[PDB]
Amino acid sequence: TGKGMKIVTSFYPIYAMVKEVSGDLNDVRMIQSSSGIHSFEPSANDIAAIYDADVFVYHSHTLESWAGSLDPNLKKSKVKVLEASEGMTLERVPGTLYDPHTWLDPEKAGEEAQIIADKLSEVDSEHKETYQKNAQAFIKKAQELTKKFQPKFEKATQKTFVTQHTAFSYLAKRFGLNQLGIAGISPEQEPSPRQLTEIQEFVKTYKVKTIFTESNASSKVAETLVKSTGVGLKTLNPLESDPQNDKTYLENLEENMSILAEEL
Ligand code: NA
Ligand code: NA
Ligand SMILES: [Zn+2]
Repeated sequence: TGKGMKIVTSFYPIYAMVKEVSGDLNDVRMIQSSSGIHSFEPSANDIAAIYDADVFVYHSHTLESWAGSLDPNLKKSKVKVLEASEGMTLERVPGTLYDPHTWLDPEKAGEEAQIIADKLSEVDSEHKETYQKNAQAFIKKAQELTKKFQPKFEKATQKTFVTQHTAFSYLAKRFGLNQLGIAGISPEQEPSPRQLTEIQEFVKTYKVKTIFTESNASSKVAETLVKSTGVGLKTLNPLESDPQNDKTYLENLEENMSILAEEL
Protein backbone atom coordinates (compact mmCIF):
# COMPACT_ATOMS: atom_id res chain seq x y z
CA THR A 1 0.00 0.00 0.00
CA GLY A 2 0.73 3.71 -0.47
CA LYS A 3 -0.86 5.21 2.66
CA GLY A 4 -0.90 2.81 5.61
CA MET A 5 -3.76 2.46 8.10
CA LYS A 6 -5.12 5.77 9.39
CA ILE A 7 -4.85 5.45 13.20
CA VAL A 8 -6.16 7.79 15.88
CA THR A 9 -4.77 7.64 19.36
CA SER A 10 -5.92 9.02 22.70
CA PHE A 11 -2.82 10.47 24.35
CA TYR A 12 1.00 10.13 24.35
CA PRO A 13 1.94 6.73 25.86
CA ILE A 14 -0.52 5.38 23.30
CA TYR A 15 0.73 7.59 20.44
CA ALA A 16 4.28 6.47 21.09
CA MET A 17 3.56 2.83 21.63
CA VAL A 18 1.43 2.34 18.49
CA LYS A 19 4.07 4.23 16.50
CA GLU A 20 6.80 2.01 17.95
CA VAL A 21 4.79 -1.10 17.10
CA SER A 22 4.07 0.07 13.53
CA GLY A 23 7.56 1.38 12.67
CA ASP A 24 6.92 3.06 9.31
CA LEU A 25 3.71 1.28 8.28
CA ASN A 26 0.62 3.26 9.23
CA ASP A 27 -0.73 6.82 9.47
CA VAL A 28 -0.58 7.20 13.26
CA ARG A 29 -1.93 10.48 14.59
CA MET A 30 -2.98 11.57 18.09
CA ILE A 31 -6.37 13.08 19.20
CA GLN A 32 -4.14 16.07 19.89
CA SER A 33 -6.91 18.50 20.75
CA SER A 34 -4.78 19.06 23.92
CA SER A 35 -5.85 19.71 27.55
CA GLY A 36 -5.22 16.73 29.92
CA ILE A 37 -6.19 13.05 29.62
CA HIS A 38 -7.98 12.84 33.01
CA SER A 39 -10.46 15.73 32.43
CA PHE A 40 -10.50 15.66 28.61
CA GLU A 41 -13.73 15.12 26.68
CA PRO A 42 -13.60 14.81 22.86
CA SER A 43 -15.24 17.55 20.77
CA ALA A 44 -17.78 16.66 18.04
CA ASN A 45 -14.77 17.02 15.72
CA ASP A 46 -12.55 14.45 17.46
CA ILE A 47 -15.50 12.09 17.67
CA ALA A 48 -16.03 12.44 13.91
CA ALA A 49 -12.25 12.13 13.35
CA ILE A 50 -12.39 8.82 15.30
CA TYR A 51 -15.34 7.52 13.28
CA ASP A 52 -13.35 8.65 10.21
CA ALA A 53 -10.12 6.74 11.06
CA ASP A 54 -9.51 3.04 10.27
CA VAL A 55 -8.31 2.32 13.83
CA PHE A 56 -8.74 4.04 17.17
CA VAL A 57 -6.55 3.17 20.13
CA TYR A 58 -7.05 4.23 23.73
CA HIS A 59 -5.48 3.13 27.06
CA SER A 60 -8.32 1.86 29.28
CA HIS A 61 -12.01 2.07 30.13
CA THR A 62 -10.92 3.40 33.56
CA LEU A 63 -9.18 6.45 31.95
CA GLU A 64 -10.70 7.43 28.62
CA SER A 65 -14.31 6.98 29.87
CA TRP A 66 -15.79 8.10 26.55
CA ALA A 67 -14.65 5.25 24.25
CA GLY A 68 -16.97 2.76 25.61
CA SER A 69 -20.05 4.42 24.18
CA LEU A 70 -18.32 5.23 20.91
CA ASP A 71 -20.76 3.52 18.55
CA PRO A 72 -19.22 2.93 15.10
CA ASN A 73 -21.94 0.47 14.09
CA LEU A 74 -24.82 2.91 14.41
CA LYS A 75 -22.95 6.03 13.42
CA LYS A 76 -22.10 4.30 10.12
CA SER A 77 -18.42 3.66 10.86
CA LYS A 78 -15.84 0.90 10.49
CA VAL A 79 -13.29 1.75 13.21
CA LYS A 80 -11.57 -0.94 15.13
CA VAL A 81 -11.73 0.45 18.65
CA LEU A 82 -8.85 -0.98 20.67
CA GLU A 83 -8.39 -0.86 24.48
CA ALA A 84 -4.63 -1.30 24.77
CA SER A 85 -4.62 -2.37 28.41
CA GLU A 86 -7.51 -4.76 27.97
CA GLY A 87 -7.11 -7.71 30.31
CA MET A 88 -4.31 -5.99 32.29
CA THR A 89 -5.08 -6.15 35.98
CA LEU A 90 -5.15 -2.66 37.60
CA GLU A 91 -4.63 -1.92 41.30
CA ARG A 92 -7.58 -0.42 43.21
CA VAL A 93 -7.44 3.21 44.48
CA PRO A 94 -6.25 2.55 48.01
CA GLY A 95 -7.53 2.01 51.40
CA THR A 96 -14.91 1.02 42.35
CA LEU A 97 -11.96 3.23 41.49
CA TYR A 98 -8.79 1.99 39.87
CA ASP A 99 -5.35 3.37 39.12
CA PRO A 100 -4.77 3.50 35.33
CA HIS A 101 -1.14 4.64 35.51
CA THR A 102 0.38 1.44 34.35
CA TRP A 103 2.49 2.80 31.48
CA LEU A 104 5.13 4.10 33.96
CA ASP A 105 6.15 0.69 35.08
CA PRO A 106 8.64 -0.57 32.50
CA GLU A 107 7.25 -4.16 32.59
CA LYS A 108 3.68 -2.90 32.16
CA ALA A 109 4.48 -0.60 29.33
CA GLY A 110 5.91 -3.83 27.85
CA GLU A 111 2.75 -5.88 28.28
CA GLU A 112 0.67 -3.07 26.75
CA ALA A 113 2.93 -2.95 23.67
CA GLN A 114 2.15 -6.67 23.16
CA ILE A 115 -1.64 -6.29 23.42
CA ILE A 116 -1.29 -3.50 20.88
CA ALA A 117 0.63 -5.67 18.43
CA ASP A 118 -1.80 -8.58 18.95
CA LYS A 119 -4.92 -6.49 18.30
CA LEU A 120 -3.14 -4.66 15.49
CA SER A 121 -2.03 -7.96 13.98
CA GLU A 122 -5.53 -9.47 14.03
CA VAL A 123 -6.99 -6.32 12.42
CA ASP A 124 -4.21 -5.98 9.78
CA SER A 125 -3.24 -9.62 9.37
CA GLU A 126 -0.55 -9.13 6.74
CA HIS A 127 1.82 -7.11 8.88
CA LYS A 128 1.81 -9.47 11.91
CA GLU A 129 5.55 -9.89 11.46
CA THR A 130 6.35 -6.20 11.73
CA TYR A 131 4.16 -5.67 14.81
CA GLN A 132 5.29 -8.68 16.83
CA LYS A 133 8.99 -7.80 16.37
CA ASN A 134 8.62 -4.05 17.01
CA ALA A 135 6.77 -4.90 20.23
CA GLN A 136 9.39 -7.60 20.92
CA ALA A 137 12.30 -5.20 20.89
CA PHE A 138 10.23 -2.82 22.97
CA ILE A 139 9.51 -5.30 25.76
CA LYS A 140 13.22 -6.27 25.62
CA LYS A 141 14.58 -2.75 26.12
CA ALA A 142 11.92 -2.33 28.81
CA GLN A 143 13.05 -5.38 30.80
CA GLU A 144 16.56 -3.90 30.47
CA LEU A 145 15.46 -0.54 31.89
CA THR A 146 14.07 -2.45 34.96
CA LYS A 147 17.49 -4.17 35.27
CA LYS A 148 19.64 -1.06 34.95
CA PHE A 149 17.46 0.62 37.58
CA GLN A 150 16.64 -2.10 40.14
CA PRO A 151 20.06 -1.62 41.84
CA LYS A 152 19.80 2.21 41.73
CA PHE A 153 16.60 2.05 43.79
CA GLU A 154 17.99 -0.81 45.90
CA LYS A 155 20.81 1.30 47.37
CA ALA A 156 17.92 3.51 48.50
CA THR A 157 18.94 6.61 50.38
CA GLN A 158 15.40 6.05 51.68
CA LYS A 159 12.28 5.23 49.71
CA THR A 160 9.64 8.01 49.73
CA PHE A 161 8.84 10.69 47.14
CA VAL A 162 6.10 13.28 46.52
CA THR A 163 4.65 14.06 43.10
CA GLN A 164 2.15 16.51 41.71
CA HIS A 165 -0.62 13.96 41.22
CA THR A 166 -0.90 10.25 42.00
CA ALA A 167 0.78 8.88 38.88
CA PHE A 168 3.87 6.91 39.96
CA SER A 169 2.12 4.28 42.05
CA TYR A 170 3.14 1.49 39.65
CA LEU A 171 6.68 2.65 39.14
CA ALA A 172 7.26 3.12 42.89
CA LYS A 173 5.88 -0.37 43.67
CA ARG A 174 8.05 -2.05 41.05
CA PHE A 175 11.02 -0.48 42.83
CA GLY A 176 10.37 -0.85 46.56
CA LEU A 177 9.80 2.89 46.72
CA ASN A 178 6.59 4.36 48.09
CA GLN A 179 5.03 7.54 46.73
CA LEU A 180 2.62 10.27 47.70
CA GLY A 181 0.69 12.37 45.23
CA ILE A 182 -0.49 15.86 46.12
CA ALA A 183 -3.65 15.09 44.07
CA GLY A 184 -5.45 11.72 43.64
CA ILE A 185 -5.23 9.60 40.50
CA SER A 186 -6.49 12.60 38.48
CA PRO A 187 -5.01 16.14 38.86
CA GLU A 188 -8.43 17.62 39.59
CA GLN A 189 -8.69 15.66 42.85
CA GLU A 190 -6.92 18.45 44.78
CA PRO A 191 -6.17 18.10 48.61
CA SER A 192 -8.56 19.84 51.13
CA PRO A 193 -6.47 21.57 53.09
CA ARG A 194 -6.65 19.05 55.95
CA GLN A 195 -5.00 16.71 53.40
CA LEU A 196 -2.54 19.50 52.68
CA THR A 197 -1.65 19.65 56.38
CA GLU A 198 -1.04 15.88 56.50
CA ILE A 199 1.05 15.83 53.33
CA GLN A 200 2.87 18.84 54.84
CA GLU A 201 4.06 16.70 57.76
CA PHE A 202 4.62 13.66 55.60
CA VAL A 203 7.33 15.73 53.91
CA LYS A 204 8.78 16.22 57.38
CA THR A 205 8.24 12.71 58.89
CA TYR A 206 9.68 10.87 55.89
CA LYS A 207 12.08 13.77 55.50
CA VAL A 208 11.50 14.71 51.86
CA LYS A 209 13.51 17.35 50.08
CA THR A 210 12.04 17.76 46.62
CA ILE A 211 8.42 17.93 45.61
CA PHE A 212 8.18 16.74 42.01
CA THR A 213 5.97 18.99 39.87
CA GLU A 214 5.26 18.89 36.16
CA SER A 215 5.34 21.75 33.67
CA ASN A 216 1.59 21.30 33.25
CA ALA A 217 1.08 24.50 35.20
CA SER A 218 -1.91 23.55 37.31
CA SER A 219 -0.18 22.95 40.53
CA LYS A 220 0.19 26.14 42.38
CA VAL A 221 -0.96 23.80 45.14
CA ALA A 222 2.53 22.23 44.84
CA GLU A 223 4.53 25.47 44.45
CA THR A 224 2.80 26.56 47.65
CA LEU A 225 4.38 23.62 49.53
CA VAL A 226 7.90 24.73 49.11
CA LYS A 227 6.10 28.02 49.76
CA SER A 228 5.09 26.63 53.16
CA THR A 229 7.12 24.30 55.41
CA GLY A 230 10.23 22.78 53.81
CA VAL A 231 12.07 23.38 50.52
CA GLY A 232 12.90 22.02 47.03
CA LEU A 233 11.14 21.72 43.63
CA LYS A 234 11.90 19.43 40.66
CA THR A 235 9.76 18.37 37.71
CA LEU A 236 8.98 14.71 36.98
CA ASN A 237 7.01 13.63 33.82
CA PRO A 238 4.09 11.17 34.14
CA LEU A 239 4.10 11.19 30.28
CA GLU A 240 0.48 12.28 30.01
CA SER A 241 1.51 15.16 27.76
CA ASP A 242 4.21 14.60 25.18
CA PRO A 243 7.53 16.45 25.76
CA GLN A 244 7.92 16.18 22.15
CA ASN A 245 11.72 16.31 21.70
CA ASP A 246 12.96 13.38 19.57
CA LYS A 247 13.25 10.73 22.31
CA THR A 248 11.61 7.29 22.14
CA TYR A 249 8.92 6.34 24.72
CA LEU A 250 11.29 4.24 26.82
CA GLU A 251 13.94 6.95 26.44
CA ASN A 252 11.50 9.43 28.12
CA LEU A 253 10.46 6.90 30.78
CA GLU A 254 14.14 6.29 31.49
CA GLU A 255 14.90 10.02 31.61
CA ASN A 256 12.38 10.60 34.40
CA MET A 257 13.66 7.41 35.99
CA SER A 258 17.08 9.13 36.11
CA ILE A 259 15.74 12.19 37.88
CA LEU A 260 13.89 10.14 40.54
CA ALA A 261 16.84 7.80 41.24
CA GLU A 262 19.42 10.66 41.16
CA GLU A 263 17.37 12.22 43.96
CA LEU A 264 19.09 9.84 46.48
NA1 NA B 1 -15.50 -1.56 17.87
NA1 NA C 1 5.09 -7.08 7.18
ZN1 LIG D 1 -2.43 10.91 35.69
